[PDB]
Amino acid sequence: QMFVARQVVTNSKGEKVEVLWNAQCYEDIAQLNVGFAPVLESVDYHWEIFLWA
Amino acid sequence: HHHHEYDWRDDPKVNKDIEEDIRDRGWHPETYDFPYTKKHDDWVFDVTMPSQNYQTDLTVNIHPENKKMHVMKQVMRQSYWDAEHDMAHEYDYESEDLDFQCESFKSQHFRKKGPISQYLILGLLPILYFGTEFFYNHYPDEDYWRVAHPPPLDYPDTDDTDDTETFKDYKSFTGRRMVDTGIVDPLWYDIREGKKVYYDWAGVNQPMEDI
Amino acid sequence: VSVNNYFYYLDRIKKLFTYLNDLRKHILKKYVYTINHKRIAINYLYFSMVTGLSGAALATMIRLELAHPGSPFFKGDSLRYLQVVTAHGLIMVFFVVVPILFGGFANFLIPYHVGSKDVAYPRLNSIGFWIQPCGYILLAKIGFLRPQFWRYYDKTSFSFPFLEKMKYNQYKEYKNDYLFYLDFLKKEITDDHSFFWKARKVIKLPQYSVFSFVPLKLMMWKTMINYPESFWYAASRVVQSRRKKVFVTKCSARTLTTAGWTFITPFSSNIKYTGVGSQDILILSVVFAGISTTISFTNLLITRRTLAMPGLRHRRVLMPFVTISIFLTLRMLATITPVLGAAVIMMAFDRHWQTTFFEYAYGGDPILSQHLFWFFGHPEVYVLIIPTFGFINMIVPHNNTRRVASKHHMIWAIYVMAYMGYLVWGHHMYLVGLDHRSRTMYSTITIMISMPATIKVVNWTLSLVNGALKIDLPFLFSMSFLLLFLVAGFTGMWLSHVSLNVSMHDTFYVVAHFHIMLSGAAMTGIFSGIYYYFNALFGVKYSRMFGYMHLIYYSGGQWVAFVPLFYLGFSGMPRRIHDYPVVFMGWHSMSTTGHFITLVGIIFFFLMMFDSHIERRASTSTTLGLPRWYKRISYYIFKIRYLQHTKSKMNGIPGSTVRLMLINRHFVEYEVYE
Amino acid sequence: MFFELEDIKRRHSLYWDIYNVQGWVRRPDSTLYNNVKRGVTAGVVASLVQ
Amino acid sequence: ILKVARFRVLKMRPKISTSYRPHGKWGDFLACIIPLIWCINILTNSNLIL
Amino acid sequence: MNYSYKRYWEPSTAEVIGLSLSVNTISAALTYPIEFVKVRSQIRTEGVGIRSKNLYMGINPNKVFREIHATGNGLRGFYQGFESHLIGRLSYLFIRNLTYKIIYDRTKPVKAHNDLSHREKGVIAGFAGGLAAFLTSPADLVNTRTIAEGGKPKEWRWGYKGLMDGINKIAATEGGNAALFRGSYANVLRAVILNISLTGPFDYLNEKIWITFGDMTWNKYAALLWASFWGSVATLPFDNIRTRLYAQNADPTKNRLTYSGWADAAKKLIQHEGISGFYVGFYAFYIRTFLYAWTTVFITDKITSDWKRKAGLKEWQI
Amino acid sequence: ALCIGTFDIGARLATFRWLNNGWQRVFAGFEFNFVRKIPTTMLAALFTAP
Ligand code: HEA
Ligand code: HEA
Ligand SMILES: CCCCCCCCCCCCCCCCCC(=O)OC[C@H](COP(=O)([O-])OCC[N+](C)(C)C)OC(=O)CCCCCCCCCCCCCCCCC
Ligand SMILES: CCCCCCCCCCCCCCCCCC(=O)OC[C@H](COP(=O)([O-])OCC[N+](C)(C)C)OC(=O)CCCCCCCCCCCCCCCCC
Ligand SMILES: [Cu+2]
Repeated sequence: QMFVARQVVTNSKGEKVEVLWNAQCYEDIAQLNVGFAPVLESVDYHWEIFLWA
Repeated sequence: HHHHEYDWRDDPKVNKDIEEDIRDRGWHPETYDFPYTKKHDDWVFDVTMPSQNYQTDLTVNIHPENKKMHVMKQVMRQSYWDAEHDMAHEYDYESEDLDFQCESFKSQHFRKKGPISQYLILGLLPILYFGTEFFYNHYPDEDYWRVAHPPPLDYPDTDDTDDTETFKDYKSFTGRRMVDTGIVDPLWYDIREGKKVYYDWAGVNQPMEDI
Repeated sequence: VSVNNYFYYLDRIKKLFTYLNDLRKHILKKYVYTINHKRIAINYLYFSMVTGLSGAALATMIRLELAHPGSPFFKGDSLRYLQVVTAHGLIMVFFVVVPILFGGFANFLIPYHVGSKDVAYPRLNSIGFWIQPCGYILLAKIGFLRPQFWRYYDKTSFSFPFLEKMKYNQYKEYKNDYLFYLDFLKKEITDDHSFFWKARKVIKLPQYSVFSFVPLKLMMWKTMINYPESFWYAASRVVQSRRKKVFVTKCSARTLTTAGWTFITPFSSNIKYTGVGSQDILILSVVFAGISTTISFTNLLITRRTLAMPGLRHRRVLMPFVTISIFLTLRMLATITPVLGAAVIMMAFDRHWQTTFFEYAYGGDPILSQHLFWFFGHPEVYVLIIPTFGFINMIVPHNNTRRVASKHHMIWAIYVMAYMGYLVWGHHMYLVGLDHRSRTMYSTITIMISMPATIKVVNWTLSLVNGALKIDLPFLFSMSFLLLFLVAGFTGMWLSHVSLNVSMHDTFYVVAHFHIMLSGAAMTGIFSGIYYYFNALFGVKYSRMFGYMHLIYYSGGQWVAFVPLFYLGFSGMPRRIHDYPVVFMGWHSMSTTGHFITLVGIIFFFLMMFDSHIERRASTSTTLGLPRWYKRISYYIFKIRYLQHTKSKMNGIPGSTVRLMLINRHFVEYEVYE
Repeated sequence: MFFELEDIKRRHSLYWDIYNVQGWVRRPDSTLYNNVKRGVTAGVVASLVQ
Repeated sequence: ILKVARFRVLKMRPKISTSYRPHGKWGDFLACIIPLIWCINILTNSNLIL
Repeated sequence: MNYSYKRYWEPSTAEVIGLSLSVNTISAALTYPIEFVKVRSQIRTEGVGIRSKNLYMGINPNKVFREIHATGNGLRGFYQGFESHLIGRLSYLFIRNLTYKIIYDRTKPVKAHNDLSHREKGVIAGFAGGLAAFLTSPADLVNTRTIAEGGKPKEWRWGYKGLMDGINKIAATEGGNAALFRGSYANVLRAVILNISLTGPFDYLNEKIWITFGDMTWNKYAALLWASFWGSVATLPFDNIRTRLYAQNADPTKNRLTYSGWADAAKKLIQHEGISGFYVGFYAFYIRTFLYAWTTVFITDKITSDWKRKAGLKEWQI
Repeated sequence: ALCIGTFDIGARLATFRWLNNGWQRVFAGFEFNFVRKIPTTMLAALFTAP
């Protein structure tokens, strides 16, 4: 639920850069899994969705 | 931080009186960290798809129908609140704690499920409330929900209940003819002694006594 | 060293007391004093569950009364039945659907969807939530309350003599005029500081000249001299005599009633017809509900205009359809709340000041009151219905993992529906004698509201096709909502036929129309939204079994309860009558059966919440982090992760060969062997 | 009187209502013997066929 | 109902929905012909009765 | 409501003695393995308490029953204490009913429809139960130790083969007849609480159900279920402490916990088990109470209604 | 079959009749209050379950 895919590419600068395809939600941040584990479950329930405003 | 010592009474392995929830076989919410940062699902092979390479192995055929049994993976158990710790994490110090949000994300208020018996009320809310509005309050009146009993012979007065007269109205000449017309159903009771006894086919209970 | 404290049980008790006090403080600071929009929305949802149970109980009272003719429930109390009907309508419109939708879903989703830290006025959000309960209580208990609180067998003559102070008016003459007071004391005592009750029975005892009929509980004044209660105990249920007849009068105060949720004048606006009491309660509670609605839409609309995320300030096509619908309905409520408040304030003035705003004798007109209320009226129902369109337009694309048919066109359809809502208020006033110009205008603008709704139906149908369908529980509720909305919409369009409306106004045909629209479609959409946000609302996965039971019993119950009402409306069954011709009892019984099926469905919904909180399982989104398969690479990623997840789930379940072997060789009961 | 709990039986005065034929009214044929006989007959026939 | 219930679940030939935007312009006008016919019928019958 | 009592026919002293003894013997025979399981459950958590969480709090009566049956004795292995429990139960009932009948006949109201209030009847029943429990404390002590010696180590078992055998062994080993009344105060408190926590709630719910639903037949049984629940809630801590004091061996070495009295037992239960430790075996105790009360009330109602009909009371007086 | 129709299916039917015989219907309609039979049928099923 953090990143659905990983990718390694080369930009015009010749750098081996990493691109992380994230997991998305359809217009509803409520349906978005705001988690920080490499899993698929919705373990975290944040009372304050924007913690730092 | 920190934690208390070890007590074998709290250890399911040692204390056999602790019943095991088989739906929490591989999940231990007391070890959960907030935010959740532990990986518990990765690539799994050799269940039905071998991890080796037999794509062009003419001597080997793959039969996934022979899937060997493995330990069942239960659905993830939700976190359980650590009350005191929670009551120590969201606690506020009045007039000595600055009104600000900390930089660390661990200050986020996470929802951990608690006791279940409370939701028992939520399970019975449509029942109890309805009872509260029909039984406790006796709405609309006392006699609606009680088991139905007809009044006795000529009670409370012959005006409201002229049963005796009705008896005569069914035993007089005219009344008999009326029954012959078929537009008036037969008499539904009998006056025995000073009591009124309803017939079985009437479909009503017997009148209560004047205690 | 070793510590031998004599109070170890007492140390445990001290820890328990500290825990209880800390938990009290934590609960107060987290769920009562909080400004957190999520917690306020959850509290709104639970309060709305309570109020929905109250409305369901009122509807149960109505259906028990209407089950068969002869007034089996209220036993001829037409005023009480009308009060119950009015309370059901008012708390179902203003204290179930409006609280659920606006409070719960808005306070939970506007900070999410719009992207704002809490709301513009967290104080106003808390204020609205905590002022809802008083209006709920006032509008829901008018069926239990009336100034004629005593029953027909309560002998008011036992206690009301203690009320009359005109009995002692003589002594009031000489309190400031002592001059003749002594002369006043030389009179003959007849009833001075004494009560005499006339004979209530014929007693033939010539030995006694006077018979005492003092109430049995008033004889020992000592027992009454230190009791700090009124003398009503001597009059409350002190006689065994009863009259179980429908025709007897259980009120004796024919004016003490209400005029329905649509305040009809002069019936509403005169003490001569509606006495002081429940009607005034309703009027002032509508004033309070208007104030609460003002607070709610102010707080919610200032949030989106000011606290919106930088990219969604003006692009409403990007927000979820439930949020678009909520904002449109909030604007509509902003327009109509002043009109409703003015109407009810005028009604209150007419009732208690005799301003004669709706008395035709010297200038007034009840038609003005009808115009004002229905100018508020129809936009209120359009406020109620539109958010369910958002619920279905969110749930259907989610499970179908495809874009909706035409979000721009659906938004413009609901907006033109909102526009037309302000010019069709008169289709509720066809028969009141409006001018034919106005009546034709209302009819022609009402018939064209079928144009936007069919756009919604077509867009839902085309959203259902050509996608990867992932059947969930919210999806089935969406299908139920679509089916229910198909019927109510076309029946309401039929109600715009002028001649049919003449034959169907104030009829159970109209009742079935707006109940299939509100009880069926709107509540089914609300349930679908609850299931769609079950993890966001409770944090745990919902219970499939009891959820399916609730879906089956609630959805079918609406049909079984409100199709017979269509049949009764075609048969000429007028509304707001507790007794009717006996040629309606069969379909009334069928409707009550459908209502009880709906009640069983509600029981199943509460049971599913209880079982889900028993389960305590984390919810996994069916999208697996890929809501849209915009690219075949996204499709491949989803397919790989889905196969891995299914393999992980299917562990501990024996393979196809083993299961087939067990099933084929299950039977082991044979008589003779070899 | 006999053990810890006393099943107090209380006499009550008469009550009645308008209607009598939509609540709980025990059927006359619903006796212990008759119910047992009919249920046993139906059950044994169904079980034999099953 | 047949196509959705028989060939649109994940296990029965789903579709890769690659569609960025809705591009309908006169679909509302074309679809609202049927409601227009209903309005015409209702108005005609009601007026003829009136 | 004090006018509503129905005491037109009142059984004689011989009638109450015989009926109580017979019906209570039947009830105790029917519901003894439940009390065996309950005593067994209260001993396996004598110092551990409830350590599971949420719906798993407590000890499973079916699990305890399955283990006791898997011991090998079968169903017949649940009546070892019933050999001695029946005599103690019958003696308690005899003494309690004698005292209750005497005090009631010396204080009952004159009118047949006037009965003593629930508070007065509770005082009478509490005194009777306390006296009878003090007099039957040795029998209850012998009964509990017979059940207790199954979940305890071989060194800690008393080895009582009956009631008189247990009485003699206690009077010899533990000092004398004064040692027969170990836990007598706990038994007195348990009986006092049990005798006052049933009739009150039972009549409460029975009359309220009648007011709500009239003269139906499920009213008394629903009220009995409610009364059993509340009596179990009120009595279980006292019964648990009585079991702990009964199972406490004289040798301090052979005890998981050593108690100097009812207060010490309560203190140690709160310290090690907690507040929830008093309600271990609640399901078993509540089921036993409900079944015992149902059997006794049903059989007594049948017999007394037959006797009233023979005596000639009107059908509304029965 | 004799054993199971005499003591199981027959017992189920007898308990159900003993518990649900007195719930009268409506004359010319339907038994609208069928919820009253739900706790009764649950008790009948629980009693004869084992
Ligand atoms: C949320 C509630 C809600 C909604 C959405 C509506 C929607 C509509 N309503 Fe009404 N209405 C009420 C709630 C609602 N209504 C209430 C509560 C009352 C009574 C107030 C009272 O007096 O107490 C009322 C009263 C009312 C009357 C007065 C009846 C009478 O008193 O005489 C009329 C008639 O003009 C009317 C018309 C309409 C029309 C034409 C629509 C249109 O918007 C609906 C059009 C929608 C569609 C057309 C979509 C259906 C799609 C199809 C494709 C159908 C075709 C399908 C088949 C034939 C299978 N409504
Ligand atoms: C949205 C409003 C709404 C809802 C939901 C309902 C629901 C029902 N209504 Fe009613 N009704 C009205 C609005 C509503 N009604 C109005 C405005 C009137 C006119 C008043 C007037 O005539 O003056 C009316 C009038 C009315 C009458 C008129 C009586 C008469 O005129 O003779 C009848 C009788 O058949 C009736 C029946 C029912 C029934 C059987 C239901 C059943 O559907 C009830 C089912 C119960 C629910 C739908 C509640 C859901 C339960 C929950 C607890 C939800 C809470 C949970 C969450 C979702 C979080 N209604
Ligand atoms: C103070 C704290 C709260 C206290 C709350 C106290 C009440 C608790 C809630 C009730 C508990 C269960 C009691 C069941 C007893 C049934 C006994 C009986 O035979 O009753 C006959 C009654 C009436 O049957 P009837 O239909 O034959 O009688 C109608 C009336 N006459 C006789 C005139 C025709 O049926 C019920 O009560 C059915 C109960 C079903 C289970 C639901 C319990 C609540 C019922 C509320 C009223 C009915 C609503 C129905 C739909 C409910 C949907 C949610
Ligand atoms: C609800 C029951 C419905 C029954 C429906 C069907 C009825 C018809 C068929 C009945 C078959 C079973 C009865 C057979 C009777 C004849 C055999 C017999 O009695 O043999 C002597 C039996 C033999 O028992 P045994 O166990 O020694 O068996 C000998 C074989 N060994 C030793 C190898 C196991 O003796 C007894 O049963 C003595 C005790 C008397 C009966 C006690 C009944 C207790 C009931 C449960 C109470 C609660 C327990 C706890 C529950 C959980 C906690 C709450
Ligand atoms: Cu309208």
